Amino acid sequence: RKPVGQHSMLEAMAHRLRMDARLDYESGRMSKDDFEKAMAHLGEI
Amino acid sequence: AWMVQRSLAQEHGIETPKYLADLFDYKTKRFIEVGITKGLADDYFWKKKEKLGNSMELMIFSYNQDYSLSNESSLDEEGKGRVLSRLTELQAELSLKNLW
Amino acid sequence: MTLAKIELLKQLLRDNEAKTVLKQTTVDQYNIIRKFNTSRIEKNPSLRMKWAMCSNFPLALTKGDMANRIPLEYKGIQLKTNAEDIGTKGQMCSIAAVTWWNTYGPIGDTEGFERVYESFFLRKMRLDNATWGRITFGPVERVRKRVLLNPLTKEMPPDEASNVIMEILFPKEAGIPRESTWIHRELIKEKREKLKGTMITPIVLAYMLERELVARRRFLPVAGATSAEFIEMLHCLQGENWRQIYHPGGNKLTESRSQSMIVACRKIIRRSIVASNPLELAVEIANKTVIDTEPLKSCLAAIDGGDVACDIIRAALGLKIRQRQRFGRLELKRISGRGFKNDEEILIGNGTIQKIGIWDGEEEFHVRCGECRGILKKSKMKLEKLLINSAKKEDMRDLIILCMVFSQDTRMFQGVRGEINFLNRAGQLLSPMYQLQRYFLNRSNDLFDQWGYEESPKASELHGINESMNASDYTLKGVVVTRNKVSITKNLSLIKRTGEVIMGANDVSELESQAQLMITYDTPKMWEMGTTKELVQNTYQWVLKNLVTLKAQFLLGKEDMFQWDAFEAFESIIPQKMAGQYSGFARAVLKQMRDQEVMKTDQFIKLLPFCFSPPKLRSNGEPYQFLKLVLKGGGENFIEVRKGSPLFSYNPQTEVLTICGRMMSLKGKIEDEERNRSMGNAVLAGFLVSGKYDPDLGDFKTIEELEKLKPGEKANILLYQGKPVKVVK
RNA sequence: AACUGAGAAAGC
RNA sequence: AUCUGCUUUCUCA
Ligand SMILES: *O[C@H]1[C@@H](O)[C@H](n2cnc3c(N)ncnc32)O[C@@H]1COP(=O)(O)OP(=O)(O)OP(=O)(O)OC[C@H]1O[C@@H](n2c[n+](C)c3c(=O)[nH]c(N)nc32)[C@H](O)[C@@H]1O
Ligand SMILES: [Mg+2]
Repeated sequence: RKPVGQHSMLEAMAHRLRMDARLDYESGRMSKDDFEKAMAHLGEI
Repeated sequence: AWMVQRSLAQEHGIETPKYLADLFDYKTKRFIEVGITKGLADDYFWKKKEKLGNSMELMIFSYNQDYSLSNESSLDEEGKGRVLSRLTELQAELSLKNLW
Repeated sequence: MTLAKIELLKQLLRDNEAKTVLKQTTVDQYNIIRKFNTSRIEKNPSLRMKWAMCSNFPLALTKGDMANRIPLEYKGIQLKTNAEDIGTKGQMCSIAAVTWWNTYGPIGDTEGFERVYESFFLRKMRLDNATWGRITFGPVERVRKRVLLNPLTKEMPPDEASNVIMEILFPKEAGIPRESTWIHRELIKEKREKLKGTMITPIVLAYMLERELVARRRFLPVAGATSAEFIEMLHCLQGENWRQIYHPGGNKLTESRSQSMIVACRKIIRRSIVASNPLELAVEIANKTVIDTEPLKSCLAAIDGGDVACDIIRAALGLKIRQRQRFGRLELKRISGRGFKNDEEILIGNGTIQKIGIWDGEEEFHVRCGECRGILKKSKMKLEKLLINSAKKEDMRDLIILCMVFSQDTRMFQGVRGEINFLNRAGQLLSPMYQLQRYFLNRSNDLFDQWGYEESPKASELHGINESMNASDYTLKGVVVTRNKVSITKNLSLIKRTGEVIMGANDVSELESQAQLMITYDTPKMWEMGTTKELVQNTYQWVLKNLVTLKAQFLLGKEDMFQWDAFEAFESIIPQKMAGQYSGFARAVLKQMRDQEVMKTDQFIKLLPFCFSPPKLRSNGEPYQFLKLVLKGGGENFIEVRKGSPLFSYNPQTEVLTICGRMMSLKGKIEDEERNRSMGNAVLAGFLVSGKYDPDLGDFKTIEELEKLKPGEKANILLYQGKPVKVVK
C-alpha cells in the first residue's frame, strides 16, 4: 500500500522506529542498554 | 498518529479505538482524550460519550474552571490546577486584547 | 531488529545526499523516488533473454551462504563468476548454476510453496477430481459476458480486500479502523493466527491473500456455463463449432444450481410450448436434463426456490410446486395473487425513461431477509401494505428497502437522485430492478425521504417504526411492525382443483440467460434447446441433408411435408404473434413455386422451416407479405425473403449456402436451369413474374401497397440492389 | 535516441 | 442481476 503523508520520510521513519523501540523495551524484546542506545541514536537523529 | 495508536493497541492487546485519540497511558494501558471547551464541561463530556461511550477515558477542561474527567482519577490535582490556570490566563489575555 | 534499523538510519543520515533525500522527500513522494531510474529499461525482453541465455553468467546471485554452496566450477563448467571483483561490483552465475542447485543443492522446505500457491493447488484439485463427458460437434453461439475467472469462497470488493490484507499482514501501519476491519474481524484474526508462523515475504503473502479474496472478472465468450469453476476450463469447454461436456471437481454453491435449474426449466418450457401436447414433451425433456452432474428432477426436489418455469416443471414431474421467488437478499413466497408482467416506460427520479418490467394486480408475499420476516401486499406499482416482524436493525432495514423496490412503488422510482447505470459499458441490458435495489441499499436516505411518513399505528399489537429502526411516533407510509395441491394442464398451465389457473407457460420469463452451471440434455434432440442461431443452423442443415426427400414429397405430396420435428423445434424461436403469418406467407410462396415451373431451391430451403405453424391469413383470405421474417433473439437474427441475411445467404455463382457463418454446398442438389430462373416468383405470396422494370406502373410498391393490390395488377418489385422486376397477382 | 490510449496476460 | 494498485510483453488505434 502506498504510504501517504505530507511529512518528511525521515520524520516518519524516526517516529516509527521510536515506537518500535518503545514497544520492544516494554515487551522485553530489547534490553535496557539496547533501548538506551536506540534512544540516543534517535535523539541524535 | 494512527501508526502509534495501532502499535500501542497491538502491544497492549486492546481493540483499536475507532477514532484518533490524544494521548496513550501506559500505566492505565488505555487512551486519554482532551476536549477543551468554554461552557459546561459535563455537557461536552456527555456529548463525547454519546459517540464514544466506553472506547477510552475522556478529560474535559473549560476556561471557566469547569472540568470533567473519566471515571478513574489518575492525575493529581496539581496538574489539573496548572492546566486550568493556563487556560484562564489565555482566556483573560484574549478578552483583554478583544480577541475572545 | 529495531536497534539495527536505527543504526542503519544513523549510518544513512551520515551521508549528506541521503540525509537531504530523507529530509526533503515527503511520505507521499516516496512513491516517486521508489521508481527513480536514471537509465531507461530495454524494450525487447524476448530478444534480451535469447541473447543472455547464450552467455556465461546472465543470472544474478544473492550474497550469502546459499550462494556460497554453489561451486565455482562443476566438472569444468564455471557455474558462477570469479570473486576477485567483490568491491562494489556484485556477483553473477550461469543457468548451469540453477541446474546444479536443482541437482545437488540443499533440500529445503516446501511448506511455503504449498501455503502461498494454495489457490493453484485447489485449481489442480478441481481439474483432477473432474469427469469429462462427450464432445459434440455443432454450432455454438457464445455470448461475451463479464465472468469470474477463478472460484472464490469469500469474494470482497477490491478496497475491502485491501483493508483486510493490511489488517492481516500489517496490523500496525493499517491506518483508520474501517467497517471492513470489523465485519471481517473473524477472518482477519483467523488468517493472522494461521500466518503467525510464517517467514514468507509480506508482499507475497499479500498477493496470496488478494488472489484468495479479490475477484478477477473478465469479458469472455461463454456458452451455457459461467461459473468460475467452468470459466477456468472455458478454453477446453467449447469453441465456435464444438462443445466439450465438463464436470468440475469440488463443491458447488446451491445458488449456481438454482440459477442453472431456472435456465433449464425456462429452455424446456420455451421448447415445449410450440410442441403438440406440450406437457408430454416437457416431461420427456426434464427427465433427461442434468444440471452440471445431477438430474433436473433431483435439483428441483432439493432446491427450495425457483421461478414459474421451475414450478411448472415440478408439477409436470410430480413434485410439489414451491411458489418462491428471489430478489437478491430478499426471499419471498407467494401467499396469493396474480399478475401479468408488462414493459412500461417508467420515468426515473433523475429524468430517465426505461422499459422496466412492471407487474399488475393484488399480490401478497410472505417475505424474509436475513433473520427478519414479514408480509407484503402490493398492487400495480404500489405497496399496499408491509407488516414486518421485529428483528435486527440492519436486517429490518434491508427487508424494508428490498420490499420497497420489489413493490415498484412510484415513490421508489421518484426517489432515485444520483448516478444509476441500467446499461453496462458493453451495451448489454442490466436488470433494472436489481440495479435499483443495489442503489437503494447504499443510498437509502432519499428513499425514506421521499416515501413519506404517517401516524404510527395505535392498535393493540401494531406499532410503527421510522428511519432509526425504532418504534417512533411516526411510521413509514404503508409500513407496520408486529410482534406476532396443484395440477398441470396439457398446455403447461398450473390449475388448482377449484379450476383457477395459478401459473402458466405464458407467465415464464422470456429472458434467455446463460446458465451458471453446464446444463446437459441426455436426449438425441438436445440441440432443440439451443439458442436462435444454433437452432436455425441445425434446422437448415437437417433440411439440406433431407433436401432430396423433402423436394420429392413437395412435388408429390401436398401437406404432409410441412410437419417435422426439426421444424417444430425451429418454431420455438419464431414469435407466436408472427408465427402464423410467416407460415401462411411461406406456404403460399412454396405452393406458388410448385404449381408453376419456378422452383428456386434456395428459396424453398429458406421458406420451408417457416411452413410449420398453422397459417394465419389476412381477413380477406390472402396471406400476409413480408420482406424479412424476424426470429426471436438479437437484432440480426432474421431471414431475408429476397436479400441475403446474417443467418441465411445464397450465392448462385458458386451455389453456396452460408447459414450462420457455415458454408454448405448445393452443388449436386440443383438444376442448371435454376440459375436462369427468376427470383421474382419466390418472393411474394401469390405473385408471379411478367416482365422487366416497367416505368408506366410507377415506383417500387411497398409491402402495405402490395398487399392491397387486386388480381392481375402489375407492380414494380426490387428483389435486391440493382435487380428490379415486374410482378402480377 | 521505444511516445499516447485501450484490451488481455504474467510478475511483484 | 457484476459491476462499482503499479511494471513489462503482444495486438489495436
Ligand atoms: O437470474 C435471473 C433469474 O433467473 C433469477 N431468479 C429469478 N428467480 C429466482 C429464484 N427464485 N431463485 C434464484 N434466482 C432467481 O434472477 C434473475 C432475474 O432475471 P429475469 O428472469 O429477467 O427476472 P424477471 O424477468 O422475472 O423479472 P425480475 O424483476 O428480475 O423478477 C425475477 C423474479 O422476481 C419476481 N418478481 C419481481 N417482482 C418485482 C415481482 C412482482 O412485483 N410481482 C411478482 N409476482 N413477482 C415479482 C419475478 O416474477 C421472478 O419471480
Ligand atoms: Mg483530536
